[PDB]
Amino acid sequence: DKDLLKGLDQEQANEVIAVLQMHNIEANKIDSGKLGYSITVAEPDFTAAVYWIKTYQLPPRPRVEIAQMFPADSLVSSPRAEKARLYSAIEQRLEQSLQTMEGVLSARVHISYDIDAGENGRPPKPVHLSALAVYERGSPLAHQISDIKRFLKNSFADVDYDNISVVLSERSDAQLQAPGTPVK
Amino acid sequence: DKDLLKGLDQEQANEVIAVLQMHNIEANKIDSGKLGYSITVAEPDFTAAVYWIKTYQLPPRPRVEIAQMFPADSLVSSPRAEKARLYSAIEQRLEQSLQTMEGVLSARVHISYDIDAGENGRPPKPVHLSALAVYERGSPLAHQISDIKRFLKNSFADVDYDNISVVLSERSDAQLQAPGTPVK
Amino acid sequence: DKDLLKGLDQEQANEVIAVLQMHNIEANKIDSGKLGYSITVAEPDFTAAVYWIKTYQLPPRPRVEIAQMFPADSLVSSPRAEKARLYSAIEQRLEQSLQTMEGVLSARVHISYDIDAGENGRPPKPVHLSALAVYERGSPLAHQISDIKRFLKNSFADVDYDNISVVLSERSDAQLQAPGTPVK
Amino acid sequence: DKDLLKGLDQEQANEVIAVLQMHNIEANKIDSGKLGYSITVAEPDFTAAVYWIKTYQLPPRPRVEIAQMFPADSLVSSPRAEKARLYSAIEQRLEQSLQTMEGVLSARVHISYDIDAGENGRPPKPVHLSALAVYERGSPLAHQISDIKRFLKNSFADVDYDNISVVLSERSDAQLQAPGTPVK
Amino acid sequence: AELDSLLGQEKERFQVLPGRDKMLYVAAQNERDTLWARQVLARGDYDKNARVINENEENKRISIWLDTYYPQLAYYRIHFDEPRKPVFWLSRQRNTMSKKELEVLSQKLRALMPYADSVNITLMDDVTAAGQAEAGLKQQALPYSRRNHKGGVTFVIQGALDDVEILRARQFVDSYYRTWGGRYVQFAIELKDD
Amino acid sequence: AELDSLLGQEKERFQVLPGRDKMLYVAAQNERDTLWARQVLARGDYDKNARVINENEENKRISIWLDTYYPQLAYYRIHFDEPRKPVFWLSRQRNTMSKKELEVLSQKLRALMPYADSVNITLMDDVTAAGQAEAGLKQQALPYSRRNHKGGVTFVIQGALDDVEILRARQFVDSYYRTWGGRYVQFAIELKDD
Amino acid sequence: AELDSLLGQEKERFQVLPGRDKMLYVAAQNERDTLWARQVLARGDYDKNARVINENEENKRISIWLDTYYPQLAYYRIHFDEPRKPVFWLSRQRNTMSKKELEVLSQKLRALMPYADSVNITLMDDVTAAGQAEAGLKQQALPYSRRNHKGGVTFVIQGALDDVEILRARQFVDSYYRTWGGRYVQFAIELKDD
Amino acid sequence: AELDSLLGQEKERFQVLPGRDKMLYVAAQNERDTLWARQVLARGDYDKNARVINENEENKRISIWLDTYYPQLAYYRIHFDEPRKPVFWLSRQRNTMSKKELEVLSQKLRALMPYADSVNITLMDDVTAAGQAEAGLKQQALPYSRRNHKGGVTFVIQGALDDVEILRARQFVDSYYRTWGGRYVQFAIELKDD
Repeated sequence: DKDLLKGLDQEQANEVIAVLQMHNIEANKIDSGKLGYSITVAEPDFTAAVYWIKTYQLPPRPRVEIAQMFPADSLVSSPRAEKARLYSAIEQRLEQSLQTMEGVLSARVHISYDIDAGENGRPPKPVHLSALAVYERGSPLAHQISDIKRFLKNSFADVDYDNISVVLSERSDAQLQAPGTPVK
Repeated sequence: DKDLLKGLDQEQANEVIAVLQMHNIEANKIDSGKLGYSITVAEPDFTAAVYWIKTYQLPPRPRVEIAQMFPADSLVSSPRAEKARLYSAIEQRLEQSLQTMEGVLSARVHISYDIDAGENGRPPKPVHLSALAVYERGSPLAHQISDIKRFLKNSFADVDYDNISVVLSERSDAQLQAPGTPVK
Repeated sequence: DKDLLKGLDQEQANEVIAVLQMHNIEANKIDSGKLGYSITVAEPDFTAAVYWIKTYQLPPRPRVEIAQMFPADSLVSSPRAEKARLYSAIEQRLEQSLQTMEGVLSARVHISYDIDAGENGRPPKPVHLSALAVYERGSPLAHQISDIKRFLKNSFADVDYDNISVVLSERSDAQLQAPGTPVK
Repeated sequence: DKDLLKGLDQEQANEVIAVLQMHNIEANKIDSGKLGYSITVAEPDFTAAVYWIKTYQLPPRPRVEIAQMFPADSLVSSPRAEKARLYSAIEQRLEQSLQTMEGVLSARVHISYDIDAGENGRPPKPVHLSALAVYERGSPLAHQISDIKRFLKNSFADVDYDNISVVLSERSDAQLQAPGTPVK
Repeated sequence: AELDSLLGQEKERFQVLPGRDKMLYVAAQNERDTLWARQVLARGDYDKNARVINENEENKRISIWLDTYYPQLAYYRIHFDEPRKPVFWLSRQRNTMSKKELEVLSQKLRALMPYADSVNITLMDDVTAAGQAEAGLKQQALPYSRRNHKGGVTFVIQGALDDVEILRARQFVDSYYRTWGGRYVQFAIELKDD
Repeated sequence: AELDSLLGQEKERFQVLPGRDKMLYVAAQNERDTLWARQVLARGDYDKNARVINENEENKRISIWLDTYYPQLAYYRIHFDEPRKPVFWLSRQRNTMSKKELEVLSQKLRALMPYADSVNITLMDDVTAAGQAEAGLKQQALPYSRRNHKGGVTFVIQGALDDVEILRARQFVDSYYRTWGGRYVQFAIELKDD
Repeated sequence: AELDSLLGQEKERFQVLPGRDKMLYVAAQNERDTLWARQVLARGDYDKNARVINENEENKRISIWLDTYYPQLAYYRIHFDEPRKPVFWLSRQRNTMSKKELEVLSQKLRALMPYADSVNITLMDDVTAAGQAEAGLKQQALPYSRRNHKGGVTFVIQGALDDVEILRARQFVDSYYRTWGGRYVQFAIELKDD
Repeated sequence: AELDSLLGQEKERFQVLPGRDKMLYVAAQNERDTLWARQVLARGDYDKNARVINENEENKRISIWLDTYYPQLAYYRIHFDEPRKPVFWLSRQRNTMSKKELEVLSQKLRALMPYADSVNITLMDDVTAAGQAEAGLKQQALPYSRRNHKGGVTFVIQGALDDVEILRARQFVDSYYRTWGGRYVQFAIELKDD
């Protein structure tokens, strides 16, 4: 009966719990209304629980996206800011698309930025793309990677097969069993 | 009788449930009025349920479209913003069209952008297109892909058959059976 | 029954405790509401506890990120500030991505900055990247390092395999056992 | 029963005590609420205690960081001030990174500054780096030093292996035993 | 709690098998059904040893053991089809085992499969495996370059590819793999700029 | 508190072994299960000596002792598979130990493994180890340069690599390592600019 | 307050030894466990002489005494492994001590180790130490330059290094050191610009 | 107030000695422990003459007296190790004292050390001192220039130095000093620009 975390939002609470269960630790999610969620554990596990909170940098931080630092609420704007805002949206939109492909469970996308080509009287640089993906276990990753790469190639003004990188894998053995209580 | 998710909107609630059922987990959708929807599960499944919420990045985020970052509410506008707004609408309109083709269940469309050609004294670049599609199972995908490509080719000022990419597949075995309750 | 630390936030409190347990010291976390957390220890351990607080620079400082010093709340902005803000976000976003790779428990990312190339009439310099990573114990680090490096290579406008450095290792033996009480 | 120090903050109080214990002097930490902490010692030790307060420049001063002298609260700014602010943040961020490396207990980082290159019509100078580190006793320092140096080399726009200096060592024999009371 | 009633409404998706080791096995034809059954075992209950069978997972489990005890054995893939009597494809040309040795081999395989009653080891001709791989590949009008080497053959497909031929290529490869397996014929699709 | 009931619902993930040293051992096939079992021992209780077994950790523990008492011994990897009778791969060509000496060696190994009933030392041909390493490597169409030297061989892979061939390379290497181990064949993947 | 119960839950992390000097010793295999045990002795209590043992600390303690009383003695490292009978590696080629002198030496070492029952001094061939150092070094495909000199050998590694080869280099060096020690073979990694 | 109980919990950090001058001595192995014990004597109490011993401080105290009464005596360092019988290293080659004179010398040293029962004066060969200094220095791959002169030798290390070789240099020097002392071999590290 020890207090581990307090004031968690919904996402954070569920993520932390997932980790604890994975490492054989039961956890309680307590709804304190406006005060958020609290996570408590059995005293026998408490030491281990703390160790894992440290190990996995828990609770999770909010996801960082470029547009979050160049808001439309500003009274004025600049070419620099506007171009950045657009690219941010594009990365998000590409992620939304890849996650609908057959066998894909999760995917992340990055695009290179251009902050001062024209500014310096220079022509724009070639666009670089990179992506991460997680597939359903047992899927033929070695071939699937070519769909991603082809799709992305014609998804942007000027890229090529040498400037697109894809790193991927598949999910682990699903934790379908409860950790269990302490012996006492 | 465990609380899994709270404050979900209608779309999110139904999407999460679909996933849980697919993985053999019963789920309750609770209407709390202005407070949104809540999803609860049987304690025997709860561990697995959490695992899958993590695995599939649930609950779902709202769909990202380019025009959402360049609103008409602004007191002023720029060529950059206006051109972006137009392209956003065009992608949406093309998606609306492809989803009406025979055998198509779902489709997504991307178009390349041009943010500073004329700005730098340069001529505009060729337009690139890419698209994703899901067909009714048993459909002859290897031939259907040519309709999509032909349609898109003359749907825009200057594209060609080498700068249009289509990646597609078909739906999985429909989950027409209930998961079932726990044994107790 | 000695007072060690007071007024700690949640993160700090849990981090300090983790260290004390690692060195065989039991510790109490006391919730004083609005006044924060307090850490107390058994008098027999108190001397050692103090020693370790010193040794590990405890309690921990808040994490430093570049954007924290160039806030959007400013009435005016400059190219210098805006470019810095962008890079800060990018580092954060890259860290978020690496931590989702299989076997990665923690990762940190740095990118070089450019504060006055164009300012001085000069062309921009090549981008340098560096990163730290912690893997699940038993993982084949000597090969995994190549995924990180490849991923980062096409994640930015102009880098190369000689200007990307990765230093990494794996976690220690998990502290899954309680320290125990003093003999008396 | 002598008064040694008064009005100490939490950090200072614990640091001073650590030193006194190291030199075989028991010390009391008294919480006077809003008035801070007070340190008292046994009259038999008082003379020695005073000597050591002098010797170690106690109580400790607050840590000095460059950004503390060029605050964002200023109504106006200058290139000089802004560049300084950035570098300050960077040093802090590098320290945060080195302290997460395996075996590192503490680390400090310095970077050279450039206050008037461009100002005088001159090109910028090469960047110099230096760092201090404390390792877990028994660690192979002679090899570990190469990770630090490699990491830092690609952590900044333009440095080299001749302009990066690392000085390091390891912790002393931990003071795990209480000083003891006076004989009377 | 009869297992047949514990499993989904469409009971014909699973084949329950009674292993001689007192473990009741659930043969599934797809990883979605594999997971379904595993969730049943974890969610519900059944007082008896039980274990879900997956064709690919079992093929792999066996190949691990097999490599340790019979290293250098040249073989293709186990066809489970009818659980009771799975078929073991063995390289006719590369193996020189005697009939008696093959008897022993099948007996060891029977030990590895608690449900199977017997194992049908049969010898396949390496030439026909390669012949089919190339024939179908060129039937699809795909560009390629064959790589014969001692112990196997690799089919290299490079250059920029049309979305249509990409689809066709994968469909072919997946089917070949499903039948023969990837221990002799290796395909290498490499989408590159020209 | 029978250990079998203390461990997870799917009891078939662990093999409990009864060591002659009165220690009840838990054989796990994966570090996630290793940790699972360790948490059980720390969280719950069982009034008896107990210790979790991990194939790689045990392989390492033995190799440490073995190097001290039998320095210069040329060997590959211990295959635990069936706990009771683990197999010890020994370099056939590099070792010149007599049959009697090998008897003694196996006896020392038995002492190191409280659960194992006997140790099956067998001699492997260094040539076939190297042959498989290179054969699979070139089957995957990977570029490389072989480095034969006294006591071993290294396979150098340099230059810029396509994401596809990177994936293939790692898959191959991991499997080779898992089987033979990295004491004779060393792979060296080096992603570099050209 | 039996010491075994005073030490952590996983009692198998420590080996308690009963020294002939009436001091109860705690052998630890890692500095984290060394500290653990030391904290137990300072935190709790046990009415009897006690002292925590650390393989490296003891190796050093002995080497200090040994240099004073037996200066110029050429040796490598003491392998504690089985506390009772630690093994002392002695340079076969550089030492010319008689059998009787070696007897005396082992007796002095026994005096230095209150727990050890006897000391197994054995002579090692300097050539094989050097041979292993270089063989592994070049197996890892590392660049180096050997420095033979009277009394030892140094392996110089200079130039700019790839992060991958840096990792490999350290792993190798640490292992060599752990086994043989750094009294004969000295490694010199120097990361420099070219 | 038994002194053993007055000193810290880990009583094994100090060696209490009973001097023939009725002074109870506290031998400490480190200046932190030296101070610890001194604070005990000033803080607490013990009705009896007492004095804390420090190896380096005693080495110095003796050398002062020794220079006055035996000027020009060529010697190295006193090794206290076992308090009762400290060892006095004397230059074998530079001293020409007779056996009887050496007897007297040891007797004077006994007078200087109230606790020591006897003094073991032994003669060391200057050549081996120098040999070790240079051998280790060059083993570390350090640049240097030797300076032989009547009565001693100096090892000059100049030029810009890499942080790695700086660390190595100091480690070596400190150890040499600790053993032999700085009366014959003098090191001279000079970090300079090139």
